[PDB]
Amino acid sequence: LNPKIIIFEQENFQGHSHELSGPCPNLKETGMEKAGSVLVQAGPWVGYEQANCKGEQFVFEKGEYPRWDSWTSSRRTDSLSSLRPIKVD
Amino acid sequence: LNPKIIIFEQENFQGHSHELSGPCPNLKETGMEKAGSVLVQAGPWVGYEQANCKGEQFVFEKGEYPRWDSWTSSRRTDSLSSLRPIKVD
Repeated sequence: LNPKIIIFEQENFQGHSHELSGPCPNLKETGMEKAGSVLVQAGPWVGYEQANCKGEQFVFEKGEYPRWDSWTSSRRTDSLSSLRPIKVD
Repeated sequence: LNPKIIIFEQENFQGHSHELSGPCPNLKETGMEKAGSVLVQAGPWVGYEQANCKGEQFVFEKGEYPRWDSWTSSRRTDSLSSLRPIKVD
């Protein structure tokens, strides 16, 4: 329907924000320096460690993710370089 | 509404199968020795490397995943220990 996702550069939803409503192969194009926290208004979305949907995957469901360890439990990285709405059904 | 996913003991949908329609914290409880391939009838789902939905995530959407390199575009590991439907809306 209307997928809406917002990335804040610092944890706890602080700093500059970047909104998406569709796929983004390279988050750097939004000016995002780094992913600090995520707000999902409408999802679900799948984020990727690297650009163009590569590397570790992370699921973003409607709700809040105030810190990197809120969206990953693999303990690998807080890197988030690409995002896309997840195909429903 | 009605999630449905099937895990095959081997790739190309060969060998024993194990059907799920809801969260499963430990795939070995279905008798699955290994996740050779995956078939998603109604998704999306998210699989985890470790039990109890912990560790690296892998998104499975409606469609077919014939081999261990169809969901984890990296030969990091083949282990799949838990799965759950992804929350919609």
